[PDB]
Amino acid sequence: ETTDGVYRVMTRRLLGSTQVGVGVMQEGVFHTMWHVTKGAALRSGEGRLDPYWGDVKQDLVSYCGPWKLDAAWDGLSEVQLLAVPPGERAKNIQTLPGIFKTKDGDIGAVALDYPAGTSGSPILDKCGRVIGLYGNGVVIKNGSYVSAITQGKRE
Amino acid sequence: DMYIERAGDITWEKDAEVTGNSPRLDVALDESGDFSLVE
Ligand SMILES: Cc1cnccc1NC(=O)c1cccn(C[C@@H]2CCNC2)c1=O
Repeated sequence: ETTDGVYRVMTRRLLGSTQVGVGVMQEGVFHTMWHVTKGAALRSGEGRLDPYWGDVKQDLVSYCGPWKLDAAWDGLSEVQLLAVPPGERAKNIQTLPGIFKTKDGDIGAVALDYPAGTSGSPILDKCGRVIGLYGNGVVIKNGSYVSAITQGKRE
Repeated sequence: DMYIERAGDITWEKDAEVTGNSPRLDVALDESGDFSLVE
């Protein structure tokens, strides 16, 4: 299966079938977070997806081709997290992102909390374009989770 | 062994559940890709 869209990343290694993450298929390339697969090969029906590009520091990985997602948060408008939670249906949640101020620049951030197996779920602009992936972030002073809007570079 | 299963289309949906705040946080990113809070 190589149709565009959001996918669940699953494993049969632990008890039953467990969802370890989510990813985006776009232009024949599968995009997910590095911590979801650890760079391992993926199965799609009877087919096989091999890793193509990855970076532990960016926490991103692409399969079958180079990173295709290049849309960026405009720094002003609300966005949607297309959350794909484990054992639950794909659900769109709208929010206005905060900011992660780093020594290397500002990055958009979404203040939404979901099970760990939700890592890799895409964040979208008003035209449906993927501006980044959910699942890499921090826990703030109140116990709540805040994720970066993690985007790769299209070469 | 890992596998993928399709979960839906990527579309913007009008009238979606609006939630979550917008915090401005000072963060650091280490060589291992882990974010942390700087205070
Ligand atoms: C995604 C999520 C959503 N909602 C709540 C919690 C989480 N996640 C974590 O608390 C978490 C704990 C350990 C490790 N990683 C991944 C590493 C972070 C850098 N890459 C590896 C996590 O995301």
